[PDB]
Amino acid sequence: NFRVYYRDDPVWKGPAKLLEKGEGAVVIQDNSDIKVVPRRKAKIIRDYGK
Amino acid sequence: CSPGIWQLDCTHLEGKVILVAVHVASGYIEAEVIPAETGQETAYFLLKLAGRWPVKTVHTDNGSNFTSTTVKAACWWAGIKQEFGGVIESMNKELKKIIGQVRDQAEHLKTAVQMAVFIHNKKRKGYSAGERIVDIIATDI
Amino acid sequence: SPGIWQLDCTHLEGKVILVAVHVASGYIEAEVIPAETGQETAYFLLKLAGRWPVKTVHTDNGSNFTSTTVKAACWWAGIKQEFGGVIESMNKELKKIIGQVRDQAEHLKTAVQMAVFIHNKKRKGYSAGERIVDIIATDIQTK
Amino acid sequence: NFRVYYRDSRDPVWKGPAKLLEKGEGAVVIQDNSDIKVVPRRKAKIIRDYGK
Ligand SMILES: Cc1nc2ccccc2c(-c2ccc3c(c2)CCCO3)c1[C@H](OC(C)(C)C)C(=O)O
Ligand SMILES: Cc1nc2ccccc2c(-c2ccc3c(c2)CCCO3)c1[C@H](OC(C)(C)C)C(=O)O
Ligand SMILES: [Mg+2]
Ligand SMILES: [Mg+2]
Repeated sequence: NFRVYYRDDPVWKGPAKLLEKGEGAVVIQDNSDIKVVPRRKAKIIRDYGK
Repeated sequence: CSPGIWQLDCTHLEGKVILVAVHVASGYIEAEVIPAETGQETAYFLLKLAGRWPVKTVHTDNGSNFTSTTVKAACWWAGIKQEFGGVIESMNKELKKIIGQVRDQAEHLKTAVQMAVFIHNKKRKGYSAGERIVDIIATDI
Repeated sequence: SPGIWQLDCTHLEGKVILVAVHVASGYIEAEVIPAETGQETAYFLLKLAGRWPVKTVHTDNGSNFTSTTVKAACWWAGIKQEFGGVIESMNKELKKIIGQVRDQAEHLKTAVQMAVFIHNKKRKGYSAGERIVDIIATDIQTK
Repeated sequence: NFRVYYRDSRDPVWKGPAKLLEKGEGAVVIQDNSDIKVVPRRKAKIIRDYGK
C-alpha cells in the first residue's frame, strides 16, 4: 500500500518498504538495510490508483 | 495489445526536448515540449496523462529520466507498471515529419508540435487515432 | 452536446490554474500556467483540441479568453467561442481536493494533477473519465 | 480559408482578422473592413482554418 522515498547524497532513494511510522521519524527497509529517517527526509506515498 | 499500454520517449528539435506518449493499440499521441529532460518533468507529464486515460503500463527505453525515482513515485501513486527495453520511435519520426510540414505556420516550436499532434490524431485512415482510442477504451469499460 | 467545453481560470498560491470541463461528463483537465494571458490560453486550447473533439468553448469575458491569440487558435482548430455555473462549481471542487492532498506534494502543480486524477477517476455508476469516453465513443459508433 | 492578424498604425495590439490577398516575400497584402493594407511579413500572422 505504501512506499517511502527518502534522502540520506541529494538524490532521492526508493521505493523503500515502510516498517513503522512515528511523529519524528519513519523506519524503512530498502533492500537488506533498515533505516531510521527523519520525517522531513521521507515521502510516504500510497498506491492510490492501485 | 492491451488498451492500457502506452509507450513514452523523447525526441529533439531546435535544441528543445519533446516528450511523446503513444497509446500503442490506437496510435493516438500526446506531446509536450519540456524545459529539461529530467525525471521531475517526466513524472509530471505522466501524472497528467494518467488523469486522462486508464494508463496501466508504460514502456520506455532506459533513459535516465524514465528510470528516475520521481517517475517511480508517480507510477506507484497512479498504479502504473513500468517496463523497460519501435512504435514510439516510428511515431517520433512521423511527428517530426508533420512538424516540418507546418513549422513556418507557427512562431514557437511548441505551437507546431501541438498542431502536428492534432493533425496526427484527427487524420482519418476509416477511423482516426483519436476516434480509435476512445472506441477502444469505451469498449473496455 | 458531446463537443461543448467550459474553460476558466482560478487561483491558488499566487499561481494561475487554467481548467477545462467537458460539460456533458464532468471530466476536467487543468494546467498551472505561468501567466493568465491569451498566449498561454491559446496553447492550452491547441493541446485540448488535439485530444478531444472540441466544437464549442464557453468562457467568461476574461481578457485572456477574448484575446486575439485564442481567436486564432479557435479558427485553426475549428472551435466556436461563446461568452457569458458548471465550471465555477468545478473550480471550488478542484480547490477542495487540492486542499485535501496539498501536503502530499511539494509543488502546487503536482497537487493540481493529483486532484484532477482523483476527480476524473472517482465513481458515482461511472467516473467522469469513463463518462467522457463513453459519450464520445457513442457519438462515433452510431454515426 | 485564411485569416490574417496583423499590427499596424504603430500599435502593438494585434488587429484583424483580415482577408489575405497576397503573401509576398517581405510584405503581405490584406483587406480589413474594405481597407487595403500592405504589412511586413514579420507583422503578419496568416492562419488557415485547418480544423474546418
Ligand atoms: C506567438 C503567437 N502570436 C500570435 C499573435 C496573433 C495571432 C496568433 C498568434 C499565434 C498563434 C495562435 C494560434 C495558432 C497559431 C498561431 C498557428 C496555428 C494554430 O493556432 C502565436 C503562436 O503562439 C501561441 C500558440 C503560443 C500563442 C505561435 O507560436 O505562432
Ligand atoms: C518534487 C518531487 N520530488 C520527489 C522526490 C522523490 C520522490 C517523489 C517526488 C515527487 C513526487 C512524484 C510523484 C508523485 C508525488 C510526488 C505525489 C503523489 C503523486 O506522484 C515530487 C513532486 O514533483 C514532481 C511531480 C514535479 C516530480 C512533488 O511536487 O512533490
Ligand atoms: Mg529515448
Ligand atoms: Mg474567469
